[PDB]
Amino acid sequence: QSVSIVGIASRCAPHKLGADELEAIARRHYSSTPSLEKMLEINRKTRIDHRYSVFSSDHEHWHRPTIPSFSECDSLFKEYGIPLASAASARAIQDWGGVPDEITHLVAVTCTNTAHPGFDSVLCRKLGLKCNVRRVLLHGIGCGGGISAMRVAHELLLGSTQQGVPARALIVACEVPTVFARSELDIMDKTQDVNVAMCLFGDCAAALVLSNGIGHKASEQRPIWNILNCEPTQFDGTEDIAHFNVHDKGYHAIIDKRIPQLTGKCVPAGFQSLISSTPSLALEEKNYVPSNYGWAVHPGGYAVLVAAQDALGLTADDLRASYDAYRDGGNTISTTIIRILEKLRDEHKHGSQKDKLVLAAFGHGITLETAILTRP
Amino acid sequence: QSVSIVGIASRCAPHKLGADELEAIARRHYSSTPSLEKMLEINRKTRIDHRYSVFSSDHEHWHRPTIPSFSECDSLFKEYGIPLASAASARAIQDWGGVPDEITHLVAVTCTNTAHPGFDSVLCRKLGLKCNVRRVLLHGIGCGGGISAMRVAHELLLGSTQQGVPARALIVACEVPTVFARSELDIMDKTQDVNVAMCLFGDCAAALVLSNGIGHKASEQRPIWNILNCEPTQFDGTEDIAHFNVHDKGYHAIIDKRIPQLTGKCVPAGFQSLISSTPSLALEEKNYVPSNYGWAVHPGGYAVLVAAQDALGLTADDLRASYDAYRDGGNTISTTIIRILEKLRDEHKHGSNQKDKLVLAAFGHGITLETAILTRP
Repeated sequence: QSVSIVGIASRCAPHKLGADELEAIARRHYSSTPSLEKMLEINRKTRIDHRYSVFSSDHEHWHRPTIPSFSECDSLFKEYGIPLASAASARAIQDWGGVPDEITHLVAVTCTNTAHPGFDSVLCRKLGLKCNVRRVLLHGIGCGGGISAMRVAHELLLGSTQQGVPARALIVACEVPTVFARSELDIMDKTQDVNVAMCLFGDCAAALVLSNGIGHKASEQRPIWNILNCEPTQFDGTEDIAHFNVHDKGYHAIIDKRIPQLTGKCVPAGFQSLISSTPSLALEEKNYVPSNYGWAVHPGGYAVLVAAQDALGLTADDLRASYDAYRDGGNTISTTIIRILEKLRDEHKHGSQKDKLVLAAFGHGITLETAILTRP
Repeated sequence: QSVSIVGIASRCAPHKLGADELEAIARRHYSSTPSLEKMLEINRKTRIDHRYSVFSSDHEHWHRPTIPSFSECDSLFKEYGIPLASAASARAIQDWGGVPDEITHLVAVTCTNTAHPGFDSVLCRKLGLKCNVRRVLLHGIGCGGGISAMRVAHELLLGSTQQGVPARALIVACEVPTVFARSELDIMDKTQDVNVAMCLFGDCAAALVLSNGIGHKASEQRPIWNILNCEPTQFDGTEDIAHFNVHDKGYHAIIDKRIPQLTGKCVPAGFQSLISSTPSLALEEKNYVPSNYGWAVHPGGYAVLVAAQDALGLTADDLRASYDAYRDGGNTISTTIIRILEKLRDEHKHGSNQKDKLVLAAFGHGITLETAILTRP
C-alpha cells in the first residue's frame, strides 16, 4: 500500500510585479545609487516574465514613507497570506474530492511569517477541519520546504498504514515574501550591498492532499502519483551560503553568488543518494541515469535550473514545467515545487510523460530535499 | 511492536533568576510605577523557588542601557541556547547508549528563536549526525511543543516500522525566554500593562531518544516507556487566550487571566478523547477514570496545575513531579514536560512505585491541548 498524491492546487497573488513596477517602487523612495542601479539591471535579466504580489500598485505598502514594522509584517501576512492559503487549500481539497472532516493531518510550511499560534491554527478554523486534526508547522527550511512537507506527510501517513487506519494529509505552503520588500530595499540602500532577492521572489500559496489508501471512498480522486521515497542531504561546509536572518523590520535575505556552482556539484550526489536508499531501485544501474526520469527542480534562480540541467545531463525541455513556473510566478519559495507538480499534472491530463518523477529543491542548511514519485 | 522512549535528559541554564535577581534587574532600569510594583509583588507569589537564565547576574544583558535588537536576540540564542541544546541532546544520546550514526530522525522545537537554517541544522553538525538525518523543526505551538514533538516522532517512527527498517528519533526542545526579558520589561513600563510572563519563564533545553524497536542493539537501553497514543485537541473560541507576538525587539507574551479556568474545563475533555481514541483502552469504563493513571501536566503556572488537579479529581501528590519541576526551573515552555518525565524516571530507579499507565498533557497556542498516553513495558 502506497502513499499517493490525490489533490493539487496553487494560487499566486493577484498583482503583477514586473520590472517596471519594481523600478517605480524603488525610485519612488530612493535616489539613484550604484547598488540600486545594479539591482535594477539584474532585475531585467532574471528571465522572469511575471511575478506576483498580494499588494496592488496603489497599495500603501508601496507608498508609505516608513518601513513596515515586524508587527505590521505579521499582520500583513495574516491579512493577505492566510486567505491565499485557505483558497489554495480549499481548491486542493475540492480537487481531491473528499470532505474536510476526513483530513487527519495538516502539514504547513512558511518562511515568511513567525507567529504563535502559527498560521496552520487559523487555517483549521477557516477550512472547518476536525478539532483533533494533527498539525505540524515546519520552520527553518526555506525553498526546500515544499518537498520537506511531502517527506514528513509521507512518513506520517505510513505511520497510520502501520496502525491500519485511514489518513489524509493536507499539505499547505504559504509564502508572502513581498511583505519584506520595503525592508530589503532599505537595507540595500544603506549598505550598498546588492540584494538579488529583490528580483527573484513572489507571493503564492499551494496545497497537496495525500492519502495512505486505506478506507478509500468513491468521491475521492484516484492516485495521481505514488510517493515511493524521500531523501534529504545536508552538505558539509555550506552553512554560510544562504541565510534568511531575522532583524527588527522582519527577515533579511543573503543569496550567495556560488549557489549555482554548488547546485551542479550537489544535485547529482543527492540523486544517487536517493536511488541508493530506494530498495526497489538501488540494484539496477539504469535507475542511476537521471534522463531515465521525469524531473521537477526548484528554480532558486534561472542559473540554478541551468546548473542542475547541465549536471544531470538533461535538456531544458525535460525541465519545461520548472522553467515555466519560474518564468510565470518567480521564486515562490516552498510553494514553487507544488506549482510545478500542478503543471505536470495538467500536461498529462491533456496528453503527454515518464513513469518515474524526481523532485529536488535546495533549502537552508545547505540542505537538498528529494522525492521520487511514480505513475500509478 | 511499540515505539518507546529509550533516552531522557534535560539541562536548565546555570544562573539562578530568583525574585531578588528580577527585582534588581527591574529597579536598575525602571523607576517605580504601579505596573512594576504589581509585577514584583506577583513575582514573589508564583511559588517558583528557582528559575534559571543563561545570563549571569553580571552579564551585560542585564546591565546594557539599550533593549537588545531582534538580530541580537537571535545571536544570543545561537550563543547560549544551541550549546544548551547540544549538551542536553548529547546527554540523552548517552542515556540511550546508541551511536549518533544510528539516529534517523531529528524532531526539534522552540518558540524563542526564528532562523534560516533553524537551530536543528547547527545541532546536526555539533552532534555528528549522519548527512541524511531526517530533520523536523516545529513552530507555532509554544508550551505544547514538547508533547507535539513526541506526537510527530511517534508517528514518524511507526512509519519506519511500516517499512520494516530501524528508526531512532532524537527529540530536542530548546527555550531561552530570558533573551526577551529586557524587551518585555520595557513594554510593561511603556504600556503599564502588567506582564506576568516576567515572573514565570526560564531557560532550559531537554531531549528524548525514541525507538521503533527494530534492529535493537545490545548497547541500547531497554524501553523506559512505550508510547501508546497521542491526541491533540484545538478548542473553539480560544484565540485571544495566549499569543506570543512578534515585534521589532523579539516576541511579546500575552498571558490571559482566564487561562486556569479554561484548563479545568478542557483537560478532562481532552483526556476522554485520548482514551476513547485508544482502541485497546476505549471500551472499559475504568480506563476513563483519571486517578487510574500516572500524570504529568505542563505547569503553565501554579494556578494551571491546581485547576487540572482539581478537575481531574487528583491529589497534588499525583502531580508531585510537575510541581517539583515548576518550583525548581519554572515554566521552561516546551522542555518542561521532558524535565517532568526525567523526574518520573529518576524516582522509579530509586524504588518509587508508579502506575502502569502515564498521561502527559500540555496547553499550547491555539488554544491546543496536546496529550499522550505512555505505558510501563
